[PDB]
Amino acid sequence: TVRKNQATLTADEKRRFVAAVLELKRSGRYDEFVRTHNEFIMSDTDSGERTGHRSPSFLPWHRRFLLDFEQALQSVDSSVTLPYWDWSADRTVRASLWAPDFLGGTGRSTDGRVMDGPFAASTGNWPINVRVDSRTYLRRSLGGSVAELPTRAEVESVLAISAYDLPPYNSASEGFRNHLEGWRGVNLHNRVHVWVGGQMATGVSPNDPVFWLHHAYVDKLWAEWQRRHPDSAYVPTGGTPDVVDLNETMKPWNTVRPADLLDHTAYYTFDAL
Amino acid sequence: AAPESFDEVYKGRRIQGRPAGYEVFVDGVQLHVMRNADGSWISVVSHYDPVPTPRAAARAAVDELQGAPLLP
Repeated sequence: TVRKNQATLTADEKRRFVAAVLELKRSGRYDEFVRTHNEFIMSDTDSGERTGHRSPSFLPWHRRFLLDFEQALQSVDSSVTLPYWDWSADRTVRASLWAPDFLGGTGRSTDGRVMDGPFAASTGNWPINVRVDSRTYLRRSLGGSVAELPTRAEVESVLAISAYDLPPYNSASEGFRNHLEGWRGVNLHNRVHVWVGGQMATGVSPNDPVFWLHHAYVDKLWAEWQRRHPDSAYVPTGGTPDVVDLNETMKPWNTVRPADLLDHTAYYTFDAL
Repeated sequence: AAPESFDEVYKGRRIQGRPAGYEVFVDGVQLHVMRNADGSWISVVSHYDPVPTPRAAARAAVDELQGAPLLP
Protein backbone atom coordinates (compact mmCIF):
# COMPACT_ATOMS: atom_id res chain seq x y z
CA THR A 1 0.00 0.00 0.00
CA VAL A 2 1.11 3.56 -0.79
CA ARG A 3 0.21 6.55 1.33
CA LYS A 4 -0.25 9.50 -0.92
CA ASN A 5 -0.23 13.25 -0.34
CA GLN A 6 -3.93 14.26 -0.14
CA ALA A 7 -3.24 17.09 -2.59
CA THR A 8 -2.42 14.52 -5.28
CA LEU A 9 -5.48 12.29 -5.08
CA THR A 10 -7.64 11.98 -8.13
CA ALA A 11 -11.34 12.86 -7.88
CA ASP A 12 -12.16 9.13 -7.83
CA GLU A 13 -9.66 8.45 -4.99
CA LYS A 14 -11.14 11.27 -2.95
CA ARG A 15 -14.66 9.93 -3.56
CA ARG A 16 -13.72 6.43 -2.49
CA PHE A 17 -11.91 7.68 0.62
CA VAL A 18 -14.84 9.81 1.70
CA ALA A 19 -17.29 6.94 1.11
CA ALA A 20 -15.20 4.53 3.14
CA VAL A 21 -14.92 6.97 6.07
CA LEU A 22 -18.70 7.60 5.96
CA GLU A 23 -19.35 3.85 6.00
CA LEU A 24 -17.10 3.37 9.05
CA LYS A 25 -19.15 6.15 10.68
CA ARG A 26 -22.49 4.62 9.69
CA SER A 27 -21.58 1.17 10.98
CA GLY A 28 -20.50 2.49 14.41
CA ARG A 29 -16.84 1.54 13.95
CA TYR A 30 -15.56 5.09 13.48
CA ASP A 31 -16.74 6.31 16.85
CA GLU A 32 -14.82 3.62 18.70
CA PHE A 33 -11.59 5.00 17.20
CA VAL A 34 -12.58 8.36 18.62
CA ARG A 35 -13.26 6.77 22.01
CA THR A 36 -9.98 4.87 22.12
CA HIS A 37 -7.99 7.99 21.34
CA ASN A 38 -9.83 9.96 23.99
CA GLU A 39 -9.14 7.30 26.64
CA PHE A 40 -5.39 7.68 26.16
CA ILE A 41 -5.38 11.46 25.76
CA MET A 42 -7.11 11.66 29.15
CA SER A 43 -5.05 9.00 30.91
CA ASP A 44 -1.49 9.78 29.70
CA THR A 45 0.26 12.07 32.22
CA ASP A 46 3.75 13.52 32.51
CA SER A 47 4.31 12.01 35.96
CA GLY A 48 2.61 8.67 35.42
CA GLU A 49 1.79 5.99 32.90
CA ARG A 50 1.97 7.46 29.40
CA THR A 51 1.59 5.63 26.10
CA GLY A 52 -0.30 7.42 23.31
CA HIS A 53 1.15 10.90 23.71
CA ARG A 54 3.58 13.07 25.72
CA SER A 55 6.03 10.15 25.61
CA PRO A 56 8.41 8.36 23.25
CA SER A 57 5.66 5.94 22.21
CA PHE A 58 3.61 8.85 20.74
CA LEU A 59 5.01 7.94 17.32
CA PRO A 60 4.80 4.10 17.21
CA TRP A 61 1.44 4.22 19.01
CA HIS A 62 -0.04 6.55 16.39
CA ARG A 63 1.61 4.45 13.64
CA ARG A 64 -0.29 1.38 14.88
CA PHE A 65 -3.51 3.35 15.50
CA LEU A 66 -3.42 4.67 11.93
CA LEU A 67 -2.76 1.18 10.60
CA ASP A 68 -5.83 -0.05 12.48
CA PHE A 69 -7.85 2.74 10.89
CA GLU A 70 -6.46 2.12 7.40
CA GLN A 71 -7.20 -1.61 7.73
CA ALA A 72 -10.80 -0.72 8.70
CA LEU A 73 -11.06 1.53 5.64
CA GLN A 74 -9.69 -1.25 3.42
CA SER A 75 -12.29 -3.64 4.86
CA VAL A 76 -14.88 -1.31 3.23
CA ASP A 77 -13.00 -0.54 -0.02
CA SER A 78 -9.74 -2.40 -0.58
CA SER A 79 -8.47 0.30 -2.95
CA VAL A 80 -8.46 3.02 -0.25
CA THR A 81 -5.33 3.95 1.62
CA LEU A 82 -4.82 6.74 4.15
CA PRO A 83 -3.62 10.00 2.57
CA TYR A 84 -1.45 12.56 4.39
CA TRP A 85 -1.78 16.30 4.79
CA ASP A 86 1.48 18.15 4.36
CA TRP A 87 0.47 21.23 6.31
CA SER A 88 3.82 22.84 5.55
CA ALA A 89 2.90 22.90 1.81
CA ASP A 90 -0.92 23.04 1.88
CA ARG A 91 -1.18 25.80 4.38
CA THR A 92 -4.14 28.01 3.62
CA VAL A 93 -7.91 27.73 3.94
CA ARG A 94 -8.03 27.73 0.13
CA ALA A 95 -6.22 24.40 -0.11
CA SER A 96 -8.03 21.69 -2.06
CA LEU A 97 -8.13 19.65 1.18
CA TRP A 98 -10.83 21.95 2.49
CA ALA A 99 -12.95 21.95 -0.68
CA PRO A 100 -16.57 20.69 -0.62
CA ASP A 101 -15.58 17.57 -2.56
CA PHE A 102 -13.07 16.48 0.11
CA LEU A 103 -13.21 17.57 3.80
CA GLY A 104 -15.29 20.73 3.51
CA GLY A 105 -14.17 24.05 4.86
CA THR A 106 -13.99 26.12 7.99
CA GLY A 107 -16.86 26.67 10.42
CA ARG A 108 -19.29 29.56 10.27
CA SER A 109 -18.42 32.33 12.63
CA THR A 110 -21.43 32.09 15.02
CA ASP A 111 -21.03 28.54 16.40
CA GLY A 112 -18.08 27.09 14.40
CA ARG A 113 -20.40 24.71 12.48
CA VAL A 114 -18.96 23.29 9.28
CA MET A 115 -21.51 24.06 6.58
CA ASP A 116 -20.17 22.24 3.49
CA GLY A 117 -18.49 19.02 2.35
CA PRO A 118 -19.48 15.44 3.16
CA PHE A 119 -19.01 15.78 6.95
CA ALA A 120 -21.27 18.80 7.46
CA ALA A 121 -23.93 18.13 10.12
CA SER A 122 -26.68 19.09 7.62
CA THR A 123 -25.95 15.99 5.52
CA GLY A 124 -27.16 13.72 8.32
CA ASN A 125 -24.05 11.58 7.71
CA TRP A 126 -21.65 12.85 10.40
CA PRO A 127 -23.19 12.86 13.89
CA ILE A 128 -20.71 13.80 16.65
CA ASN A 129 -21.45 11.06 19.20
CA VAL A 130 -18.24 10.73 21.25
CA ARG A 131 -18.13 14.15 22.78
CA VAL A 132 -17.41 16.25 25.79
CA ASP A 133 -20.44 18.61 25.43
CA SER A 134 -24.02 18.83 24.02
CA ARG A 135 -23.00 19.89 20.47
CA THR A 136 -23.38 17.16 17.85
CA TYR A 137 -22.10 18.94 14.74
CA LEU A 138 -18.56 19.08 13.27
CA ARG A 139 -16.85 22.38 14.11
CA ARG A 140 -13.70 24.04 12.80
CA SER A 141 -12.09 27.47 12.93
CA LEU A 142 -9.22 27.23 10.46
CA GLY A 143 -6.47 29.70 11.48
CA GLY A 144 -8.68 31.02 14.32
CA SER A 145 -6.65 30.32 17.48
CA VAL A 146 -3.15 30.43 15.99
CA ALA A 147 -1.84 32.44 13.04
CA GLU A 148 -0.04 29.99 10.90
CA LEU A 149 0.63 26.35 10.24
CA PRO A 150 4.25 25.24 10.55
CA THR A 151 6.58 25.93 7.57
CA ARG A 152 8.94 23.57 5.77
CA ALA A 153 11.92 25.33 7.37
CA GLU A 154 10.40 24.84 10.89
CA VAL A 155 9.82 21.14 10.05
CA GLU A 156 13.42 20.80 8.83
CA SER A 157 14.70 22.36 12.09
CA VAL A 158 12.94 19.53 13.96
CA LEU A 159 14.05 16.82 11.55
CA ALA A 160 17.62 17.95 12.20
CA ILE A 161 17.42 17.00 15.87
CA SER A 162 19.39 13.82 16.37
CA ALA A 163 18.10 12.45 19.67
CA TYR A 164 14.83 10.52 19.21
CA ASP A 165 13.74 11.43 22.77
CA LEU A 166 15.40 12.17 26.10
CA PRO A 167 14.68 11.78 29.81
CA PRO A 168 12.33 12.64 31.37
CA TYR A 169 10.47 11.26 28.29
CA ASN A 170 7.45 13.54 28.66
CA SER A 171 6.24 17.00 27.67
CA ALA A 172 9.33 18.58 29.16
CA SER A 173 11.76 16.68 26.94
CA GLU A 174 14.32 17.91 24.50
CA GLY A 175 14.78 15.79 21.38
CA PHE A 176 12.92 14.95 18.20
CA ARG A 177 9.73 13.32 19.57
CA ASN A 178 8.73 16.21 21.83
CA HIS A 179 9.62 18.88 19.24
CA LEU A 180 7.53 17.05 16.59
CA GLU A 181 4.71 16.56 19.12
CA GLY A 182 5.12 20.24 19.85
CA TRP A 183 5.15 20.66 23.65
CA ARG A 184 8.58 22.39 23.29
CA GLY A 185 10.06 24.51 20.53
CA VAL A 186 8.47 25.96 17.42
CA ASN A 187 5.57 23.42 17.79
CA LEU A 188 4.51 21.17 14.93
CA HIS A 189 1.75 18.65 15.80
CA ASN A 190 0.03 20.42 18.69
CA ARG A 191 -0.10 23.64 16.69
CA VAL A 192 -1.87 21.95 13.76
CA HIS A 193 -4.57 20.76 16.18
CA VAL A 194 -4.97 24.31 17.48
CA TRP A 195 -5.03 25.75 13.91
CA VAL A 196 -7.89 23.52 12.79
CA GLY A 197 -9.90 24.31 15.87
CA GLY A 198 -13.30 22.78 16.64
CA GLN A 199 -13.14 19.14 17.68
CA MET A 200 -9.55 18.90 16.45
CA ALA A 201 -8.48 21.18 19.33
CA THR A 202 -10.18 18.93 21.90
CA GLY A 203 -9.67 15.57 23.52
CA VAL A 204 -12.00 13.95 20.92
CA SER A 205 -10.01 15.16 17.91
CA PRO A 206 -10.54 12.10 15.64
CA ASN A 207 -14.12 13.35 15.28
CA ASP A 208 -12.71 15.39 12.38
CA PRO A 209 -11.55 13.15 9.48
CA VAL A 210 -8.58 15.53 9.01
CA PHE A 211 -7.17 13.96 12.19
CA TRP A 212 -5.98 10.96 10.24
CA LEU A 213 -4.42 12.95 7.44
CA HIS A 214 -2.55 15.17 9.93
CA HIS A 215 -1.26 12.14 11.83
CA ALA A 216 -0.31 10.40 8.57
CA TYR A 217 2.00 13.34 7.83
CA VAL A 218 3.40 13.29 11.41
CA ASP A 219 4.10 9.60 10.72
CA LYS A 220 5.85 10.53 7.45
CA LEU A 221 8.00 13.03 9.32
CA TRP A 222 9.14 10.24 11.70
CA ALA A 223 10.09 8.20 8.61
CA GLU A 224 12.00 11.19 7.20
CA TRP A 225 13.80 11.67 10.53
CA GLN A 226 14.85 8.03 10.46
CA ARG A 227 16.49 8.35 7.04
CA ARG A 228 18.23 11.55 8.19
CA HIS A 229 19.53 9.81 11.30
CA PRO A 230 20.36 6.23 10.47
CA ASP A 231 22.46 5.89 13.65
CA SER A 232 19.76 7.25 15.92
CA ALA A 233 16.92 5.06 17.15
CA TYR A 234 13.96 4.79 19.49
CA VAL A 235 14.70 5.24 23.19
CA PRO A 236 14.36 4.33 25.96
CA THR A 237 15.72 0.81 25.56
CA GLY A 238 14.76 -0.72 28.93
CA GLY A 239 13.91 -0.27 32.54
CA THR A 240 11.94 2.96 32.39
CA PRO A 241 8.95 3.15 34.73
CA ASP A 242 5.66 4.35 33.21
CA VAL A 243 7.17 4.68 29.71
CA VAL A 244 7.10 2.13 26.85
CA ASP A 245 10.63 0.94 26.31
CA LEU A 246 11.64 -0.30 22.85
CA ASN A 247 10.75 -3.93 23.35
CA GLU A 248 7.78 -3.43 25.71
CA THR A 249 4.29 -3.93 24.38
CA MET A 250 1.81 -1.09 24.03
CA LYS A 251 -1.78 -0.73 25.16
CA PRO A 252 -4.45 -1.16 23.95
CA TRP A 253 -3.30 -3.89 21.57
CA ASN A 254 -0.79 -5.41 23.92
CA THR A 255 0.62 -7.56 21.10
CA VAL A 256 2.97 -5.01 19.47
CA ARG A 257 6.06 -3.14 20.65
CA PRO A 258 7.72 0.06 19.39
CA ALA A 259 10.34 -2.30 17.92
CA ASP A 260 7.73 -3.79 15.63
CA LEU A 261 6.71 -0.41 14.20
CA LEU A 262 10.01 1.34 13.53
CA ASP A 263 10.20 0.18 9.91
CA HIS A 264 7.08 1.39 8.19
CA THR A 265 7.97 -0.29 4.92
CA ALA A 266 6.75 -3.54 6.43
CA TYR A 267 3.27 -2.10 6.07
CA TYR A 268 3.22 0.69 3.51
CA THR A 269 5.47 3.09 1.63
CA PHE A 270 5.12 6.80 0.84
CA ASP A 271 4.60 8.40 -2.57
CA ALA A 272 8.03 10.01 -1.95
CA LEU A 273 9.98 9.94 1.21
CA ALA B 1 1.47 22.03 46.38
CA ALA B 2 -1.62 22.10 44.15
CA PRO B 3 -2.99 25.45 43.02
CA GLU B 4 -5.51 27.21 45.18
CA SER B 5 -9.21 26.54 44.75
CA PHE B 6 -11.43 29.02 42.96
CA ASP B 7 -15.08 29.83 42.35
CA GLU B 8 -16.41 32.48 39.98
CA VAL B 9 -19.06 33.18 37.33
CA TYR B 10 -17.36 33.55 33.93
CA LYS B 11 -19.40 34.32 30.82
CA GLY B 12 -22.57 33.39 32.71
CA ARG B 13 -21.28 29.98 33.83
CA ARG B 14 -20.11 28.87 37.25
CA ILE B 15 -16.54 27.62 37.15
CA GLN B 16 -14.95 25.98 40.17
CA GLY B 17 -11.58 24.38 40.86
CA ARG B 18 -10.20 22.55 43.84
CA PRO B 19 -7.29 20.30 44.75
CA ALA B 20 -8.40 16.68 44.81
CA GLY B 21 -4.54 16.09 41.56
CA TYR B 22 -7.02 18.87 40.78
CA GLU B 23 -10.70 19.03 39.79
CA VAL B 24 -12.55 21.62 37.72
CA PHE B 25 -16.30 21.95 37.23
CA VAL B 26 -18.37 23.99 34.76
CA ASP B 27 -21.92 24.49 36.09
CA GLY B 28 -21.37 21.49 38.41
CA VAL B 29 -20.16 19.12 35.65
CA GLN B 30 -16.61 17.91 36.00
CA LEU B 31 -14.19 19.05 33.30
CA HIS B 32 -11.23 16.69 32.85
CA VAL B 33 -8.08 18.78 33.17
CA MET B 34 -4.38 17.95 33.25
CA ARG B 35 -1.19 19.57 34.47
CA ASN B 36 1.96 19.51 32.30
CA ALA B 37 5.47 19.18 33.74
CA ASP B 38 6.17 22.88 33.22
CA GLY B 39 3.19 23.85 35.42
CA SER B 40 0.80 24.74 32.56
CA TRP B 41 -2.68 23.26 32.24
CA ILE B 42 -4.92 21.83 29.51
CA SER B 43 -8.37 20.30 29.39
CA VAL B 44 -10.40 17.84 27.33
CA VAL B 45 -12.14 20.87 25.77
CA SER B 46 -8.81 22.55 24.81
CA HIS B 47 -6.08 19.94 24.97
CA TYR B 48 -3.36 21.22 22.69
CA ASP B 49 -2.98 24.83 23.80
CA PRO B 50 -1.49 25.04 27.35
CA VAL B 51 -2.58 27.84 29.67
CA PRO B 52 -0.96 28.92 32.92
CA THR B 53 -3.49 27.88 35.60
CA PRO B 54 -6.54 25.67 36.20
CA ARG B 55 -8.80 28.73 36.25
CA ALA B 56 -7.36 29.70 32.82
CA ALA B 57 -8.20 26.16 31.63
CA ALA B 58 -11.76 26.50 32.95
CA ARG B 59 -12.17 29.85 31.22
CA ALA B 60 -10.72 28.51 27.96
CA ALA B 61 -13.25 25.69 28.18
CA VAL B 62 -16.18 28.09 28.71
CA ASP B 63 -14.88 30.16 25.77
CA GLU B 64 -14.82 27.09 23.52
CA LEU B 65 -18.20 25.74 24.66
CA GLN B 66 -20.04 28.87 23.47
CA GLY B 67 -22.84 28.13 25.91
CA ALA B 68 -23.05 24.38 25.44
CA PRO B 69 -23.61 22.23 28.53
CA LEU B 70 -20.62 20.14 29.30
CA LEU B 71 -21.27 16.37 29.35
CA PRO B 72 -19.95 14.12 32.11
